[PDB]
Amino acid sequence: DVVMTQIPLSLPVNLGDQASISCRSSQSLIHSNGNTYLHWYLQKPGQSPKLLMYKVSNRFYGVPDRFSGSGSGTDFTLKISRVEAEDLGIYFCSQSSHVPPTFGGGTKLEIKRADAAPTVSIFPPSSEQLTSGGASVVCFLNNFYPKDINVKWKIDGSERQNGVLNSWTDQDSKDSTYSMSSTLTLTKDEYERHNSYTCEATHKTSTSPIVKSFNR
Amino acid sequence: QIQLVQSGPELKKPGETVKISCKASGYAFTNYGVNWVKEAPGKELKWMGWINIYTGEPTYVDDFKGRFAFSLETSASTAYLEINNLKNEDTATYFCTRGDYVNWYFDVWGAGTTVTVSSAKTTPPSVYPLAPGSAAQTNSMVTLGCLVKGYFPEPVTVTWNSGSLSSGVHTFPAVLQSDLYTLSSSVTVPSSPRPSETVTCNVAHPASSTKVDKKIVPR
Ligand SMILES: CC(=O)[C@H]1CC[C@H]2[C@@H]3CCC4=CC(=O)CC[C@]4(C)[C@H]3CC[C@]12C
Repeated sequence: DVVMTQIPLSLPVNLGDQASISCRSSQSLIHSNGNTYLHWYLQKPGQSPKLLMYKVSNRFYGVPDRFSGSGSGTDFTLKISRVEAEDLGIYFCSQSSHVPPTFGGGTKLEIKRADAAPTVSIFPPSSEQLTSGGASVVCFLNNFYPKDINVKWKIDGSERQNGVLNSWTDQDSKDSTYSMSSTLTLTKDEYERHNSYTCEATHKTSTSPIVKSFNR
Repeated sequence: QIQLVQSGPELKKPGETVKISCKASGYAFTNYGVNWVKEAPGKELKWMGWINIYTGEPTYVDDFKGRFAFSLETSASTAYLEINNLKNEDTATYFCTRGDYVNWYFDVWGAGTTVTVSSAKTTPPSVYPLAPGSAAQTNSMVTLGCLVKGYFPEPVTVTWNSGSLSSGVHTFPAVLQSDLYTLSSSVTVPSSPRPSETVTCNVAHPASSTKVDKKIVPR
């Protein structure tokens, strides 16, 4: 199969700016018939790909002046000229020069904003959680930018990874920050045998960690 | 509109047979091929096979070959995928594309059919209330949430004060502790509103016909 590879994964952009996506390939895409079948799809949220550009440089129809493309053989690049409210999504490059036509990973065209470190909240496990056995512990790391953070769950001091199931939100349309939250699960008594539970967040905007906590 | 239109989302326990239709209207079916493309949870938008209508012969990439069966009923314009004895890992969304013979692209795709393969039986959720280990005045906002846990199937709908609290709420995606799902939501309110005025998380899980209202009560 021919590997197609994209860079970046998220492309932070100022709307109204220049924006350039780049795509590259394992084998070459120039064909026996002197042709290049390098095409580009865009997948807007929870929806279906729509062909944007074909054979490196030709657009599809509808598609506007703002889109463009180039390159050869191993390396190709798309470019939007004034990126707009209507262009953000994943962006896939694929090749049809070979079999099997391979798809290429994608880069989302997200929005870039002045940063924010994550507002965090540890919450103890409840009456009923406890009355059923089992006690989930929850840390909401919230309204932050940018996407990469991560959450240690220090448990007395020694850390943990059974249980910790983490989940994340997409870019908050209203303010562009992110949010995320881990749920550590411990049985009602793996729970009732420790003091001190601490999720520890590490994110760019504090050289120090940002560690909420509570004692059992 | 010239479009490929495909069937409903489905839910199958493993070892079963699901059959996906894809109907072409508005275009000369025989003149393009219908290529099936797969979207697995954050894996590759991977290509499956192709069914060329001037012949009715299928090509397969090697992976899905044979267990996956494309078919055709041209005087109906409809294309077919059957997956027999579906594994768990046969959970994705499947798309069909009008593929072209000239410049070799895929220009009309249909909405997708999600197949969920899981053994689970429907369970209503356990909505649990999350109120704060008495942090103070953390500045001027309080944050509480609900942990609606252990449900099958998706979806649930979470809201607070019957829809009256929306700026602030952040429901996070549903993930899978062991066959069932766990979901949670957060509402940040001004510190004079909680506990002065009540905050409730309302969750309804329709595929079980249950609504749970949980009032977030101090600790
Ligand atoms: C008609 C059609 O759907 C098109 C869309 C993509 C195309 C294929 C793309 C890959 C390819 C490369 C070749 O050089 C042989 C032909 C094939 C195998 C093409 C045959 C026709 C296809 C399947």
